[PDB]
Amino acid sequence: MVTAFILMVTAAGKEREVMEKLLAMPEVKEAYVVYGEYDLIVKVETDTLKDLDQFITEKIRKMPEIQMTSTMIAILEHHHHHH
Amino acid sequence: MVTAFILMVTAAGKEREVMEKLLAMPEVKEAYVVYGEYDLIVKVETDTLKDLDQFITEKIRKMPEIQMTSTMIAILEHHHHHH
Ligand SMILES: [K+]
Ligand SMILES: [K+]
Repeated sequence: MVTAFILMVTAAGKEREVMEKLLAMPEVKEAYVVYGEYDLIVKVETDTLKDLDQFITEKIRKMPEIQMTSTMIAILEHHHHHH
Repeated sequence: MVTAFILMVTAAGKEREVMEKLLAMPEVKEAYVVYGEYDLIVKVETDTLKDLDQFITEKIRKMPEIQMTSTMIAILEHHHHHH
């Protein structure tokens, strides 16, 4: 599984809008509007790296309200070499 | 209760050592080794902001392996209207 924590800057006044639009997506497990250097921190989980890159490409990158991002990934695979 | 995510830059090779020392702390609820702008992400809950401030500037300094932190205070999250 791949977990991504994405820090985001949004357009002014669109923080909650972005938070809820993201939470309506199945891949988004948690989301927080925050006070700090960024406006939100969002937790995403996908089965594969391919799934995460597709999620970012079709969802995140096509939401004009999201203006800046910083992505962090944790890959948790207990059998990465089991093929 | 205050909820926050502390993003950390750590010296290389000390992530898990620090992660385990962090997870053992009562304030620390979740910790993840990650790849990206930061090396470690930790979710903390404290009674007050003053407590969070002391954790960030005093407790974290007990681990010099942690070189930089940026903290995001949650002001809205996924339990809004959903609790
Ligand atoms: K969701
Ligand atoms: K703990």
